[PDB]
Amino acid sequence: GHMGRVTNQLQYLHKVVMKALWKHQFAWPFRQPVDAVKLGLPDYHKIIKQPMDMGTIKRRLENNYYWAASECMQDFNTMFTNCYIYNKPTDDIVLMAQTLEKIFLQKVASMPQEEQELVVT
Ligand SMILES: Cc1noc(C)c1-c1cc(C(N)=O)c2c(c1)c1ccc(C(=O)N3C[C@@H](C)O[C@@H](C)C3)cc1n2CC1CC1
Repeated sequence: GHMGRVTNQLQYLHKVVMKALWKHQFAWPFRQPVDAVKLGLPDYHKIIKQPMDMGTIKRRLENNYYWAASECMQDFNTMFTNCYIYNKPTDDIVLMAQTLEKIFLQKVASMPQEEQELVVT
């Protein structure tokens, strides 16, 4: 019971935002879902109810899964927040998320302000 589309903001999130974040030095733990068995975190899925990662976001952008840019921005917010709330403040993963979230926020500030659907053939 869901469908997506191509908007100017969603295209910006794919072509500008995801391009800057995907290739970053600190992106590698965020490129695929948190593997709690590999990491030895048996409480992860008890605490985190909505896991999210950049690989899922990228795939969703490529397959036009989102109806609006706000849904994609929520996925980014969830991914960063999951990381901060679950982990210890002294874990380096926290600083890696902080570095990427700062880039994310700056790019969102430069996004075209009004959401419009595009005709993409
Ligand atoms: C994100 C995130 N939020 O909370 C946590 C915890 C995470 C989060 C998520 C993942 C994941 N996606 O499963 C994850 C890590 C942290 C993580 C930390 C360290 C190492 C590690 O020790 N390495 C790998 C490095 C390439 O080389 C070293 C030599 C050894 C692997 C890790 N992975 C595995 C991923 C590479 C596939």
